[PDB]
This record gives sequence, structure tokens and C-alpha cells, in this order.
Amino acid sequence: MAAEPVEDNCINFVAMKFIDNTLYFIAEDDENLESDYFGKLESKLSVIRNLNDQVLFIDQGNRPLFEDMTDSDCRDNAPRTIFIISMYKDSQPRGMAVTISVKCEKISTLSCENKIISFKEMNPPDNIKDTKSDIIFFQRSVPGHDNKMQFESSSYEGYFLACEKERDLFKLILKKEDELGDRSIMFTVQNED
Repeated sequence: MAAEPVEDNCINFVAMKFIDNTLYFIAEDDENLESDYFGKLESKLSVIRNLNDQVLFIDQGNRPLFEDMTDSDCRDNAPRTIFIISMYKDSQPRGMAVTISVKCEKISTLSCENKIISFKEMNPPDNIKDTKSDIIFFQRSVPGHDNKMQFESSSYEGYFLACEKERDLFKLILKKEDELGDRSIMFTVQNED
């Protein structure tokens, strides 16, 4: 809740919101840090934790089953927001290609079309070969952190997912690796073993 006056240069997310097809993040200690951490934006990190079952990882063959991962009850409220990381086995024979999606009332897929972060009511592609790169991501590590994971668009190499603070919530934006820090912080995800 309360935040410490430290230069750990990392914000932790513990909750999310999906509003008008826009993805928001809630910090663990979003009472103090909002006006403390952001005096010296030296390309600082943020990471989301799966401590509330809010991050979903796909191994392979569950990728196309997103439709069946939704709820049918409490339709007036819809299910909580879950952030999805997909993986391919066929794409990137010498790496790892991914797509980013969110689960809610519907299944939403993240696009970086025109370097703009937007969500579309569509299922994820089967591969990166016959698919528009605008909706394809590549999986990268963070240079200095193992647990932290970051994503960049296929269309625009060097452009990574980032978070931006509007008033209290954080929203998902696209920023160049060199741009990160210009009123922005890096969005990362905590992996699992």
C-alpha cells in the first residue's frame, strides 16, 4: 500500500482493468510512488506479478482455445482481466515469437499497427509467416534482470511495450528502447518455472 522512498527503479503491478478495450495496470503500492518514483525517469522498470492469477501463459496447443477460457456467469460483471502471453513452436526456428492478448468479456488481441497500442476483437494468428507483422511480437529478456520479460513488435524492431501514468492508473503504450524514460516506464512480465 504505502511505498518506500527507494531507487529500486521497478514498479510492481498486482491488478489490472480492461476499460473500453483499453488495458490498465494497478501498482501494488499506488498511494505514494505516483509522486515519488517519477522525478528521475532513468528508463525505469515496471513488472506485473501473477499473485492473483492474472497472467496466463500458453505452452502450445491452448493458444486457439481462448474462446473457451471465458466465463458465462456474472455476465453483467464479466471476469477479471487476465494478461496473456502466447508462444509458438513453429515460428522463429532459432528464437521465440509471441502474441499478446487479454481475456475479459471477450477475447482481445493486441496490435501495434502504426506504432499505436490498440486491442481488436480477434483470435491470435497461427504463425508469423503468413501473418501481418503488425500483430506479431518477439520475446526478449531484460538486460540485467532474469525474472523480468519484455516484448517488442515485429513490424517495428526496437519498439517495446511500456506503461504510462495518466492520473493513477497505468496504460499500455509503445515506446522505442531509446525512448523509454521520456514520460514512460518499461512494461515487463514475471515469468514462471
